[PDB]
Amino acid sequence: MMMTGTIETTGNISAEKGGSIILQCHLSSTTAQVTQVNWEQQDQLLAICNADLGWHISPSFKDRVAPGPGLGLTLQSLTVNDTGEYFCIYHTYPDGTYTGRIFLEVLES
Repeated sequence: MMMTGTIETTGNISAEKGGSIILQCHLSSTTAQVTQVNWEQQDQLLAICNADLGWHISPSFKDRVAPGPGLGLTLQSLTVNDTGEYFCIYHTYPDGTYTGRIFLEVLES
């Protein structure tokens, strides 16, 4: 029997400019305690949450990235430039780190 689990997501996204959308992950098939969540792109931290810090998001992203719902994020004022891979990284005890991936496509149409 598996002691560890898997990380599920809100799907790969097709969106239009100017819209808002929710990104979210969740653990499954493990009882591990989530101690931290990081939302990232390749070498960029968009948001972090843990008991000590609460939510922190860089002031450079404050108009684009909002915390929640839950351990997820809400992206605002989507642009074509937002297109790419987003990662939710969960630190957990005792299992360790799980990483989920969401691909976002933002279109002109």
